[PDB]
Amino acid sequence: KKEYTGITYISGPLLFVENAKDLAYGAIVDIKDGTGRVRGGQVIEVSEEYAVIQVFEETTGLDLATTSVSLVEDVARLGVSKEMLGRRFNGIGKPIDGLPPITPEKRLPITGLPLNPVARRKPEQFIQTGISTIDVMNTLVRGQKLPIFSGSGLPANEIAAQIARQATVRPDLSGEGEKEEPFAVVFAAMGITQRELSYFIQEFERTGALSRSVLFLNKADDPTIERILTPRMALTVAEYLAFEHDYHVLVILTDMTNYCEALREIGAAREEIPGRRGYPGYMYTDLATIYERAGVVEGKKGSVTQIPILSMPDDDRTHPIPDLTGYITEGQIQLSRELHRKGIYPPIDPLPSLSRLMNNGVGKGKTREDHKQVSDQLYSAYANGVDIRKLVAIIGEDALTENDRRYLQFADAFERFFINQGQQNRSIEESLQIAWALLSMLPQGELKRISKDHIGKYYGQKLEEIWGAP
Amino acid sequence: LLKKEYTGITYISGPLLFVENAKDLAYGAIVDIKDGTGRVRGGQVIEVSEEYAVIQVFEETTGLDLATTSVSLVEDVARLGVSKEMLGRRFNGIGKPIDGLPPITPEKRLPITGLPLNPVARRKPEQFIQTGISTIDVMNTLVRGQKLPIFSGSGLPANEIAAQIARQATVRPDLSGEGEKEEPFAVVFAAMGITQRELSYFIQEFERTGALSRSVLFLNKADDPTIERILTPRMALTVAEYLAFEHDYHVLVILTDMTNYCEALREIGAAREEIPGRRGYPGYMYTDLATIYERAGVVEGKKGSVTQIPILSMP
Amino acid sequence: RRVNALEQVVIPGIRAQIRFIQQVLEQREREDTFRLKRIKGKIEAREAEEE
Amino acid sequence: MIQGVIQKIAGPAVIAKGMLGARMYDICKVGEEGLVGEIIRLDGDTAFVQVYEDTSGLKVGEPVVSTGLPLAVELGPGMLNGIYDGIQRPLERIREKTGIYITRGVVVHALDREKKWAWTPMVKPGDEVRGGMVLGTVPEFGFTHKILVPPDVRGRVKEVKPAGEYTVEEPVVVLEDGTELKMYHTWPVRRARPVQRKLDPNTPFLTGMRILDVLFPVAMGGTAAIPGPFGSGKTVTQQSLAKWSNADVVVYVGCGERGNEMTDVLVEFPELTDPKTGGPLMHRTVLIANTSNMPVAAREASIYVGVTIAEYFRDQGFSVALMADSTSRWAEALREISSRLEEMPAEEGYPPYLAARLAAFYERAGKVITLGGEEGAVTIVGAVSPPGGDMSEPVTQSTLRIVGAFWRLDASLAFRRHFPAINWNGSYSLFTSALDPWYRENVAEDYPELRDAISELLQREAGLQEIVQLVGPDALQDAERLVIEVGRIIREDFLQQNAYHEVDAYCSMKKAYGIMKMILAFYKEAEAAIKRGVSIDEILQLPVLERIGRARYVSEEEFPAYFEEAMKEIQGAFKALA
Amino acid sequence: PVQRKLDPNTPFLTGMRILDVLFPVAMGGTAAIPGPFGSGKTVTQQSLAKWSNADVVVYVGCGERGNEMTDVLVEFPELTDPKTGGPLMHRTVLIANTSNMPVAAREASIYVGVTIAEYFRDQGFSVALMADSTSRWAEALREISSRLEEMPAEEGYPPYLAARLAAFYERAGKVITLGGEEGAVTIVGAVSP
Amino acid sequence: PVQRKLDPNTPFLTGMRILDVLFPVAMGGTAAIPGPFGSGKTVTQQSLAKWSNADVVVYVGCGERGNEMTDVLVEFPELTDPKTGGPLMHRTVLIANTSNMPVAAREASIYVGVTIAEYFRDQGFSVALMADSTSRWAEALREISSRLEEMPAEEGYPPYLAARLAAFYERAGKVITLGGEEGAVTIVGAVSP
Ligand SMILES: Nc1ncnc2c1ncn2[C@@H]1O[C@H](COP(=O)(O)OP(=O)(O)OP(=O)(O)O)[C@@H](O)[C@H]1O
Ligand SMILES: Nc1ncnc2c1ncn2[C@@H]1O[C@H](COP(=O)(O)OP(=O)(O)OP(=O)(O)O)[C@@H](O)[C@H]1O
Ligand SMILES: Nc1ncnc2c1ncn2[C@@H]1O[C@H](COP(=O)(O)OP(=O)(O)O)[C@@H](O)[C@H]1O
Ligand SMILES: [Mg+2]
Ligand SMILES: [Mg+2]
Ligand SMILES: [Mg+2]
Repeated sequence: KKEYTGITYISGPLLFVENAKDLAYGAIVDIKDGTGRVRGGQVIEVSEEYAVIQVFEETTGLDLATTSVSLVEDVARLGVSKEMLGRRFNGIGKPIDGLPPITPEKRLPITGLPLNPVARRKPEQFIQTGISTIDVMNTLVRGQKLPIFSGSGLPANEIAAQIARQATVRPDLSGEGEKEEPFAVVFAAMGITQRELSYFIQEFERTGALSRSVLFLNKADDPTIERILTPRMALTVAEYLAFEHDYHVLVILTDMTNYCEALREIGAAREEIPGRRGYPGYMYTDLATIYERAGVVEGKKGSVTQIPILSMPDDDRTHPIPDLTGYITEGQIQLSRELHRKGIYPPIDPLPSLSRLMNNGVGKGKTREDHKQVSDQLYSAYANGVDIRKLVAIIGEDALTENDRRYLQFADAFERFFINQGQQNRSIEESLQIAWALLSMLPQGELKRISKDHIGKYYGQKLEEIWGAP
Repeated sequence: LLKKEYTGITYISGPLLFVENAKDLAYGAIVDIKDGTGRVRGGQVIEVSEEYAVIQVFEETTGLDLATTSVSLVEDVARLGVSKEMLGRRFNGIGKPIDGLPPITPEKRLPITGLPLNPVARRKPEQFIQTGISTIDVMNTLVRGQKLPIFSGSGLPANEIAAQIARQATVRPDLSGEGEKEEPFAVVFAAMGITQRELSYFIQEFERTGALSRSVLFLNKADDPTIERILTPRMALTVAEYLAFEHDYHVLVILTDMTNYCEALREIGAAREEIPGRRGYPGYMYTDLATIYERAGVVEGKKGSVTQIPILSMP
Repeated sequence: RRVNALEQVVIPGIRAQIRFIQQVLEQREREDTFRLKRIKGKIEAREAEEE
Repeated sequence: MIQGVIQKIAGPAVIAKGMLGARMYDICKVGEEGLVGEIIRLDGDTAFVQVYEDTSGLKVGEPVVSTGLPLAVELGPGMLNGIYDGIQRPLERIREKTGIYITRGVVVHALDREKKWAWTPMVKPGDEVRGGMVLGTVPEFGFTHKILVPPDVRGRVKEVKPAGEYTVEEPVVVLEDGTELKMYHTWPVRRARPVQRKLDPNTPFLTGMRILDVLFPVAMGGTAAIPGPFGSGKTVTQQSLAKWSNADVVVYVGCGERGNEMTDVLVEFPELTDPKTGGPLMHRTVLIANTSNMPVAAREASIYVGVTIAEYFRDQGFSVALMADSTSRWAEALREISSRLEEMPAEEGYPPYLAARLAAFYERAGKVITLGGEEGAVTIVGAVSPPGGDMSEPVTQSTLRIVGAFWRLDASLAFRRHFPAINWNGSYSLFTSALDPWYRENVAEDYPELRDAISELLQREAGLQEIVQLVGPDALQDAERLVIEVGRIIREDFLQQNAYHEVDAYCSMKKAYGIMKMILAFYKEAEAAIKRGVSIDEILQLPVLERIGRARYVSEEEFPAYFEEAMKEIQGAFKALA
Repeated sequence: PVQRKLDPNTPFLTGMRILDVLFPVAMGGTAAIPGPFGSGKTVTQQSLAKWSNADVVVYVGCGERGNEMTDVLVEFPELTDPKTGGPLMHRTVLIANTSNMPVAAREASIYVGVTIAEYFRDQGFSVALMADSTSRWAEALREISSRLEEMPAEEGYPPYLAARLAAFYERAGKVITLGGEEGAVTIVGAVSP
Repeated sequence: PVQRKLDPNTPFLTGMRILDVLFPVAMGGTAAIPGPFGSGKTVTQQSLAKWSNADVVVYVGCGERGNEMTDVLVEFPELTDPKTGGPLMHRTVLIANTSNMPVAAREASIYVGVTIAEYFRDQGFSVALMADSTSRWAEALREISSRLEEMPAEEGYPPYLAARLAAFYERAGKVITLGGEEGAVTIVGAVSP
């Protein structure tokens, strides 16, 4: 209604408007010029004589004579509803599928309120992602923040799409059988290109997985403030669904490096002094307000699980973005360039990968009871094999003992069969059966980490039973 | 004596505060700051101009305001009261006794910065000091008037070596042929950045043998304000120079840790806000260290001497 | 002999080179922070102070 | 107090005008909602405040009201069995009125204002009192909480309330000058509480871990640091110290923890029991919890609140153990705060005054004579997490300069599942000589000789590592093979300890002394049998080796009979040989 | 403006074995070739302009040597088009802004070249766009930003540098034109760190 | 001022085998001797003062120890001039500014020493000028530029540091004086990195 015409300075992404002491901090405004085109803006500084507004998109058509500014909303809010399942959004809530806009049941602030530490409870249930190297050895637990570390040319988008397409819960293995649990996936993409957008749309729409998913998609040429606001909308939707309708949700953030670079650009544009290596000094706090919104709450049936994805700038783990992420999250999953160049997909290397909350979600009463010892034995045997392989290159294959040859064959068969699963969908029972078939190559009694009952019950199955469909 | 107070405080931020009408405050003067609650702090004028004078605070600025705060002048040049009765006493590196004894009555008041020695007035060092250590006394013997540091490490026992050198140091006139008369020997022990356990160890070590009767101790702890760490070695050097060049004493000065002094200097230097040096240390650190080490030596036509043994741990 | 030479010679030299490079990069970062502070101080000196 | 209005908002920094008379580092209530902040710059009629919470939605012209006091903590009855944040807010009482979230601007009190306490006065009218003495007692769980006059208050007693049920707000003692003394008082967290005299520590801080209290002990009142890489075992060791220490009061501080890791301790602790009296464990502990998403000001001031509470409990004659988990994440909060102030960072990005703050935190510990004439002690154990596992980090080097113990953790032992993964070569302790008189009056007269023999046996094995790297252990001579096998026996039977076992989680002094005696007796008998001349293969076959191996898992009150049987069993097995 | 984007499914043949086999580039994709001086960026880009299967080639010399432009102006009219048979210069458009030319015109040349390439895309052609160096564009942006008294990014560049580079590279792709035809633009950029 | 400058063709005999044989210096040349602490710069410079064939020796103690100055003050009158037979101090001019003296006077000492050395050159003598440390002059310039709130170039030094060093070292050489005689000045400066 009220329009301010006291524009006095336009330069780059900033403009000053005088006699605007009635605007609240952080408000959203609309900028209108003489041609009728309307742009969006946000207030970043309020003073007694002028206010500073950061403008989305370019400022080509603006002039100091005809420009006017009007107020939209004091706080950036999103209208959420259960009908948002099966829809796509552009990162600020505008649909991009051509369907009519949704009617909101409630309007919520995109900024988050911290959870009370005395209100949370310990995670105790696992999620079957369909990948053996994650389900068996790096188990994902409902309420965990388990990031994925990737490189430059590694296929992280394919892994993200496969996980979002194959994720499910298994109530038939938990307790007595339990009851049906609703499941949803919230997908957020930041700074993606047109090729990745088309790939994500084609992957989601070709198998009916869109009917249980919400998409927030942000392009690379979009304004950076929308990239900043992209994950918060997704986390607001996830929190609403989980803690108001008992949904078990899964949140995937496609590229946090783009978010960090956008944060750096915004901080530089607002005239602030950077900290370590040119990044803002409050990046640890800003990243913590995103990761720590996941978990499970005592007295509620829903849960929020986060799988952040970030790319190391130069395959360096001492970079600030991977270093601060490990200070907050509960482990990591690392992709391998050596496995990728050998034709192995997915190229997950289990030697540096680690899941902290694995022990709570596995054992008796929730998945099979021999999980932990099998995973430990597999890890130890692979660790032996990767050293015997490089000893072979110097001393030759005939200079070793027979058990070193067995370990080398185990390592080769492991890389060929367990990790290299392709586009299959493996249950936890199938993965455990393949793991036990791989452990039959090793002699009986050489498995120190496994008790005798499980060895008696499970050892002896041939590997060639997978030859029907390896 | 009359006192003058300035109430024109206009700006407080960090360690600095601005006083408006302080035209008569000389550069480098020492002031004291009194707040509404009556607590008194200390400061020094680092810049005085026509519009305002800049005073940095020795400690934190908690509780200061722009109404009840007043600034008064103590002295133009920082001075210390010295006496011959200070042998056998312990101080906190600023001049306050910590042994519980009544305070000393000064005979003279000397500036702690001192003055540079005339190179013509100097003479060459020519006599040695017996330290009781074979590797030192034979191969790298200490000479009266020399400055010979000890490069140590994190896990190495530098404190025990310092205590042993302080206990066993003596001057032997029987090997010189100038008569076996007594040449007075004193030890000045300055310790900064020293924890409570090391303080107890040093006090017990000095008290057990009886070497405290010929020594003056300046002890600065880690929790003390960082300005006392800066001012600790200058007071000890002032006392040593006074004793040596006014009472014919052969003094020995031991500085326990120069690394803590450099850390305190780096902490203080952020107030001036200049371009830093090699590893964040101030670019004037060479001059600041030279103003300390170059106060030792011997003077032509005088009997006394000053000897320094700095100790530092290489990072 | 090869094991002893590798464990006593090459690794400390590489480590010292790494330390030197890290110190140089840290000094450059400190200098650019100082430059940014000075240019911000010059920015506030004109718009917020002049008539 | 001074009231002003908002002039400019630029994020977390708000400029308030009309605030003449306000003091530096005071607490202000910003806006209509009542967000808290600190005054960091005074300039003319305006003041610069820094709001802790989110400033979105604020408008220019809203009132600003100062409190006139710096950051302080309410010290009095009702702090035990309580959960607090970094700025002393009860999280349980917040949840009862708000829900599962923490809304901005919520107002609560650190001490409950509606609970009645039993009052028993000790002073009488006409007495002369000074700071630090005792005015009365209050029963709190298993302790008798003493009511102390504040340290800066002195005067003459005018009127004393009689015995009865009073809240903390009732003035129990009113002095002659009009000053009213209540059950509680406030103390700034950045000012050390004064005492009379500091003393040398002479009693060991029993931990329950064998290697910690045997090889590298810490006296009661000293300081220790435990650095290590990821997965080394810092958190498990810290909570084991929380569970099994012999301290009267335990204060646990967590700065910048993860949500699920904080939830683990917040859940497991109410289910545990006190080893001394058998009651609930939470009846003796005070918990300070800060995950990564409360603001950086509460995370930075978390360790000073905890050390202030520990100093308050020290002044009543107790012995308090303070554990700070992951001070490296407190250094990150300090670095962020310094970055928001543009303070020209030192090497590795940290502010130049980091060492000063670390010294100020660690130098508040020690055994002292309180102002009330009683003896108290505070022991501080701090955990450090280096970024890449290297100990050249400025935080680690700053912590190494002042602590009296160093429990370094190694990643090599963690890979081989050797727990606790404490590198005994790289560790040290400066308290052995001080506690040497205490060991020979409470454990055994020859305990230091046994400890030195064990250390010498461990040192002899380390000098033989270059031999076993070339040739196999079997190729060694029998004399060297004996020390190799006894070193393996020591490593797998004395240093190894399981924190999750029913009985191996706690080990006393006498049990470890008996284990060392058995090991040394076996070594002497094996050396004698080698001197007569037998094959080493027959010695390693002896079934008495099983008895030493299972000596870890025998319970506490069955150990003397087991030790008595094993002491003669070793001799009986060794005489029945060539 | 366009009508609809398309998925990339046809390779862009360059004539170099390693680029065509090991690291292929699609007809609507984008590629980057960074390296130090004397490593062969200009030779590779000129070979791409000579031997590719694109209908129209647009070469943008943002802040580089004029001898290379003279080389292109002289040698190209004597060469043969691979798919037409006429002179090679009849399918090539050159935009030249050398290093001794004014600095502020470096930004405009890139936009002019990409606009011409988009115009030739709307007629149903396949257009190959070569940028000689975007580092010169970044250096020009840094030079202009000094006169505005701004607070810059990491290495003195303006904070809006990443937005311009993103907006430049998003103009490529295989589209369906407003006239119903099908065209594509492929961009090969060179970086001089 | 001078009339002409000539090519140096006679050696400056330092009396040290390694300097005189392997790496000689001429009668109008310049030399630099860098090294860490405790390497032998001061001993080499004092040996050059004692044993060289120069007629007049000018020694500048820019920011060094005072004991090294008292050594020259005491021991030199006892020694003998190698080429005249008189006392060694009768041909030596000493300029001293120790490390605890004011910093701003370090530059003035260097300029005074070089001006005196040029004055003795115009009378036909051969002069050897020795600067104890040129790093302290750079430190003084750094401090003065820091007081002037100037913009440092590298490690806090002013950008005009090389100009001052070039102007100082260019005053040496063998010349034909305005009176018609021949004179020469040699400069041997020490650097403490
Ligand atoms: N494919 C090739 N075959 C043969 N010679 C080549 C090839 N590529 C490069 N060269 C040689 O290497 C030289 C590299 O010069 P060129 O102009 O390609 O450098 P540039 O990498 O573009 O450098 P600048 O960044 O300085 O512009 C060429 O002049 C040529 O001599
Ligand atoms: N030619 C030499 N013959 C004998 N001893 C020498 C010689 N050169 C140096 N030394 C020894 O080495 C020491 C080096 O001292 P000197 O004053 O020359 O060092 P410097 O390089 O000037 O160091 P600084 O930078 O610390 O002043 C001498 O005091 C002397 O003991
Ligand atoms: N004394 C012990 N007994 C058994 N397991 C241990 C012991 N100490 C550590 N561990 C194992 O090592 C792991 C260490 O992780 P944790 O201590 O939580 O974090 P960090 O070691 O990185 O600080 C734990 O998961 C635990 O299972
Ligand atoms: Mg931990
Ligand atoms: Mg080129
Ligand atoms: Mg020298």
